[PDB]
Amino acid sequence: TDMKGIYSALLVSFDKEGNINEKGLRQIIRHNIDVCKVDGLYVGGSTGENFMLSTDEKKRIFEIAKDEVKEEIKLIAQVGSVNLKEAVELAKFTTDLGYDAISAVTPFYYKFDFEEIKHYYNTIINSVDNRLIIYSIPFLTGVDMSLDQFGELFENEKIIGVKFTAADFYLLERMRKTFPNKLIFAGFDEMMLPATVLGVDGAIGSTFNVNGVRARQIFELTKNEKISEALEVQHVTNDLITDILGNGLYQTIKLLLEEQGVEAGYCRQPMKEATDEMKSRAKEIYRKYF
Amino acid sequence: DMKGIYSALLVSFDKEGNINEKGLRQIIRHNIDVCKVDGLYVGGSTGENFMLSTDEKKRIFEIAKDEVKEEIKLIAQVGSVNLKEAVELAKFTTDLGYDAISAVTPFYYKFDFEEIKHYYNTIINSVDNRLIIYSIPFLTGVDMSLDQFGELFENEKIIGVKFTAADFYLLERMRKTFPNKLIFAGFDEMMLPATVLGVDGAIGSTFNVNGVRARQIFELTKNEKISEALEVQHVTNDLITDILGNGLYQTIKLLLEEQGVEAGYCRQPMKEATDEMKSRAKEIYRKYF
Amino acid sequence: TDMKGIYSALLVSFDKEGNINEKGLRQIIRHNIDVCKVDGLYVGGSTGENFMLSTDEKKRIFEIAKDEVKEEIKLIAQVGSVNLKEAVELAKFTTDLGYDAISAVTPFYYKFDFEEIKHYYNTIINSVDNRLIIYSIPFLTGVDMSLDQFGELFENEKIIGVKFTAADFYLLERMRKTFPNKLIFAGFDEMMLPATVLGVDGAIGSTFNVNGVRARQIFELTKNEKISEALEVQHVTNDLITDILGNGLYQTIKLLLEEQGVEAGYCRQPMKEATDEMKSRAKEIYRKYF
Amino acid sequence: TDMKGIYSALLVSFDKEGNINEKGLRQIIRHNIDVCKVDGLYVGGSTGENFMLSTDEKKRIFEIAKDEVKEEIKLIAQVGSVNLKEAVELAKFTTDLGYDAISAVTPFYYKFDFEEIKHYYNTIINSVDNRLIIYSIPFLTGVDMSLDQFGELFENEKIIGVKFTAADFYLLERMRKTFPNKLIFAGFDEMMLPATVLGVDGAIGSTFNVNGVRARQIFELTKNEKISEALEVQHVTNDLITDILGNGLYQTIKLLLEEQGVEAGYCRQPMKEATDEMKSRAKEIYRKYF
Ligand SMILES: CC(=O)N[C@H](C=O)[C@@H](O)[C@H](O)[C@H](O)CO
Repeated sequence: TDMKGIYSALLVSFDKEGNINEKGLRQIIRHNIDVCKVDGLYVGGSTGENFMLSTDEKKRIFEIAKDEVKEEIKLIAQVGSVNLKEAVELAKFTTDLGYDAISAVTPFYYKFDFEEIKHYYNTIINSVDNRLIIYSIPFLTGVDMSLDQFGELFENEKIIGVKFTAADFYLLERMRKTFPNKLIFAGFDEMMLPATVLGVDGAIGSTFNVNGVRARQIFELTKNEKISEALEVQHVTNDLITDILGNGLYQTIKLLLEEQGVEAGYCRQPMKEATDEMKSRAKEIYRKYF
Repeated sequence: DMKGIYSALLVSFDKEGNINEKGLRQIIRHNIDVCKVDGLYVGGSTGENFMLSTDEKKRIFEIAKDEVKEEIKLIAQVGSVNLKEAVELAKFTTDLGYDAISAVTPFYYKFDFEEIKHYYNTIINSVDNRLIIYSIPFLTGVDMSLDQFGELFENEKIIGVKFTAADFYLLERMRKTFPNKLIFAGFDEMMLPATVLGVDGAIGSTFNVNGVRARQIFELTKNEKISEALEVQHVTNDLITDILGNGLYQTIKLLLEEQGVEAGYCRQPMKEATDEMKSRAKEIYRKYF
Repeated sequence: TDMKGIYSALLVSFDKEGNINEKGLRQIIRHNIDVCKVDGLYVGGSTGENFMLSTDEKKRIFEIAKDEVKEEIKLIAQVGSVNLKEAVELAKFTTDLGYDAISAVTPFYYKFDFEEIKHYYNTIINSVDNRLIIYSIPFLTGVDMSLDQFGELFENEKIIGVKFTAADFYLLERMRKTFPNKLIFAGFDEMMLPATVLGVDGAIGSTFNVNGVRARQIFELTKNEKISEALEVQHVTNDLITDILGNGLYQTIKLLLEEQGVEAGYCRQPMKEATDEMKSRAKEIYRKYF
Repeated sequence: TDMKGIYSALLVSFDKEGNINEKGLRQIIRHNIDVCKVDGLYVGGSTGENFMLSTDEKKRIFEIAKDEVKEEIKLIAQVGSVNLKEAVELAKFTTDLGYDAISAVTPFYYKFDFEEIKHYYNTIINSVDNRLIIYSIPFLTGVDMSLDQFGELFENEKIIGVKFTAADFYLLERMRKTFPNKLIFAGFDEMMLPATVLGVDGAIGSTFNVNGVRARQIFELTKNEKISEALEVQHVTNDLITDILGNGLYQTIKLLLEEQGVEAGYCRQPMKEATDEMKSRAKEIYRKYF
């Protein structure tokens, strides 16, 4: 399966008790496919509140997404974890479900050296008949890998690409040039335009759950070299992202979906519950950009 | 009373990464009988806690309690990015008889102060126990202020904090401002300066093998024998430096193995000790023990 | 004078004793005008090793630059430093010499709050009849200005722009959209293409002293929407920048200039004199990209 | 001259326009000697606002300090800066004046490596018949050298010590143990007690300009192992430092001096001036601790 394209980092619906709301999750999935019209879904990433869930919950979500999607669009499973045993188990689980590729965040919390990180990735991908995408996001893990390290990881032909969610466009350009045969995904929604001109093969973002159409436009307009128009869409997109971040990122995106009849529900505690003020702000945000 | 020296309990894992109960019980016995610490801090970073499944975490808590019984004090670190898991673990360890629980600041996601406060309140209000705050900016990237620490202490069931910041200015301020809260030093290599500033004890990974020297540092300081305490800290830091340069958790386990304690391996992706690491560990053992 | 365009952050020539080489300095200047074809020069910047020079040396440099350039190209004078009195004196000196605009880096070393930084800029520009460009460079200063703070500075109609040398494209995009009437200069040579797509009004770079032609191609191809081409020029540019950084930034740029027929000379101590290995490496870099 | 003990990082008095106020400087000096009774003065440091001054001004201050002090107490001259040429010049000037030792901060702004930092220190000390103390400042310069390099620097027998103005107590302890034959000075006023417990040979602080008596008590009492007694003094001193820090460090220390008849004058812009409110607050601090 060709993995290039726009992927929404799937959000998950939870009830007030923190339990998964399958009805709501399937509505979020339907929204992304039918309305946002994205090329695929990145399941189990940060946006899905993955690291706040139990292994059983992660697996349940993986099942629901595969089931609801069927074979309509591509699916990437983020199976990374500080627990390498769990990562391998999730890798096998998602591979057996039929996910088109897997992805793994660099092991965090503890301070692993490159030899250990390489062991982590190889152990995961060598345990399954699938393809792996490296997930960096130095912003949250604190793990900043160099070009030569990535080059050593890319040694493995099953490690087909990387999701770069760092603000280093120098390294991004260097990776594009050095690894012309690997896939490079942008993970920073508010910087999609400058990433696309550097040659990324697609994008994976949390805001695509509600802004998938514009996000696709920024990408396609740039590939068509209509930079002026692409910039304008990025400007509008960033006005939206700025308002969302100021009102609480995940809570606001979920409230935007609720406005459209998608029961995205609550966020997992300790992520705060939306106040009446955040709710009112969400409505104004919706009226301004949708 | 919870004051004193606590070893952040290391766990014995085998080649496959599985818990080795026999080895774990030997590590516990070594800490009590040889290191002579006042208690164990179970489920912390040192125990490789965050690389484990909830089931394994629970087994370790039960084994530790069973082996220790009432011999020394026990604090269970139940913190997690998964608040539901933390609550389950807080209840489980409270039912087991743990003297207190502790919780690292939720990490990975960037939670604001309001959310961190809810996190802590949710955990301790769920059980009939007492809570110690675990603040480790070095691994989590979260550093609070004196004012914030104050709002948290509004919950009477939060009785203290494990300090792991190199900011002794903050430590000095907190000691005088909250003389009724427990403050634990979490940086083995800076135990002496922490003790002179009033910490009520220490929680460290190196005490698994260096508990006697750790106690001397603490007690000498309390008795104003600062010069002698500094010398013990010098030798202790020579050891800590060798261990850090040779692989922290792996080397402590090798040092225990040298004494017949089956401490075993660390869970992958933490590397297995190479031959060079094993040889170095023998040199280290000969020089400091 | 319209200040849009490509500016070379002028390097200065020094002998082995660390004394200014006037002929060399004039050759660098002439090289930028006649060979690099830049729109102007940014004099007194970090690249000119400004902060390692005495106030009198700074003045001689400003005089030589103006005398040599005359009116052929535009001139921007960086007059900032930790010493404000010196800054105000230099703003006067350069304004009287006829510099088209002045620039001022955020005061560093000490931790000045925003009010102090704001007064620093107003004091400087209000002291003369000129226009000022802000110079952030958070990479070497540690000062991180927010969008709102930039808005406070831009209140002064004489503060016409900013040299953005921080790799935060989110803030850059926000700046472009929020201040459409101000000039925004890119200060990251290795990220020229992505910055240009975000609408910058030009670029001020240290590598333009030897790579002015490609820099212009990147900027112009981009403005013409020929992105595939721009990316290829940026790839070669970054291969060069990568080699330069690995061999010693300033030393290698001067050695490259030497190979271009310019007596760039030595860097001032404690910046190391190029070793034999560095010298043969610089010549390899020369044969490779020039 | 043995250089152990308490040293006030000499504050400098300036007039409205920022020019040196020699009458105020000599009064500050006399205060440090006669009232604070310090072991010596550290001239040309950050506290002296040195890095906001020109070479000529730095020279005048060194002359003023030497002339006013005569031989009553020890003097250390900080001659470091980004410009090595100025450093050597000041090292010679100061040695001719009879300063007991010189000090040099690690060159900042630019990102120098160890080899260059080494050449910098050796060049300075090999040029004069004096002794050198290394100045770190990891907080303002961002230079955090390791134990192995410091060891290399100390290979030169005329490099007698180092000034630790960073709370890294692990490195401090390592330095003490590794170099029992070198001097180590604590540069963090609020943590001089735990630093003394770790074996420092003295302290260099900005608050000693007005709190030299308590500072000496803390140092000596801790040296004598009278911890509980040293702690009592540290309790009050840190309450004092907290009030000073909250009202404006340099401004408040100068206001506390004025309360005692010392015309400490202004601070050098862009540093904010002392307001009526800061004056009122400083008066309360004065009544509470003096
Ligand atoms: C190892 C290193 O520090 N850099 C890598 C080159 O080898 C790449 O990441 C690029 O050179 C990059 O520009 C700097 O990291």
